[PDB]
Amino acid sequence: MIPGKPWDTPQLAAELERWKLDGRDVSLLIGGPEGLSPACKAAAEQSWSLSALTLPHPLVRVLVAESLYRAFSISMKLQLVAVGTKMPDWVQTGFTEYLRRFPKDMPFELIEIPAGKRGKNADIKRILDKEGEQMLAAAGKNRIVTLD
Amino acid sequence: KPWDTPQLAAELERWKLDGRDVSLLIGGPEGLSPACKAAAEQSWSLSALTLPHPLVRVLVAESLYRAFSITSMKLQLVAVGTKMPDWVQTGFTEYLRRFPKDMPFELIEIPAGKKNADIKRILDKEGEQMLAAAGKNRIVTLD
Repeated sequence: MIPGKPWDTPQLAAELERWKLDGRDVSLLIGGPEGLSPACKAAAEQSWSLSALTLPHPLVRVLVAESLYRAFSISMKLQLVAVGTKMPDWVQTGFTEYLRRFPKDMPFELIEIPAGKRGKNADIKRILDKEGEQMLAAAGKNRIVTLD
Repeated sequence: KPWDTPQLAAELERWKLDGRDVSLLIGGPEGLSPACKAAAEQSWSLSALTLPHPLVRVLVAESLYRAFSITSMKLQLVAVGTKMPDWVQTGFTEYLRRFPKDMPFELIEIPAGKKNADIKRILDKEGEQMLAAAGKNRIVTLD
């Protein structure tokens, strides 16, 4: 039972090197939502913990938008105002089309705010302040609800 | 305060009653600015949001591809093919079921089990197919 995140590049890249040199073939098993069968877990040479694989921040606004779509699915308008951290292409293309498929009578809109540069010794506090200025501008006089 | 379906469902009807339009604000990874937090009439926590299970095998495949990229052993990713969310790119399900052979590892998708009466659980049947695929390989599990 390996602690932490053994799939993370500093650990996995070194472990793959060892697996290649060992020469034996490797199977990495992932079950469904109910998990792996006891026989699979008993056969394992290494056991990694699924719970440590957390939700990437760019998907937060995706899950929230879906939550609101579902809630509207079962005059006031709602805006999701979110910082647009870059998500993977295999999500972004699908998410743009997902939003386009919403019914026209759904009073929901996603507004994405440009994410500030987070590079070499960037001042996070001022980056956050500038994102917040743009978020509050988009919200105008609406009721403000924060999710964090 | 926790973001979830029952609390969101109740709050949405409440929001209509005072009539004002509503903006839900999500910051960057480091959080919201002080001015955003000060302006909030209501605050929700996203702590209990988790990665959708079908994306687990996708993120693991990404990790494997990237680790191979910076380094006669064959590695197989043997994963139950849980249905993709509605917002993943069209054709991605098919891509994961027909993973390209020029990738540095193989992706074997176990069909997500589902009428017939028996005493085998769905995960018992999946587990039989997984151990068949794995054979005499070294086994790593993620669960």
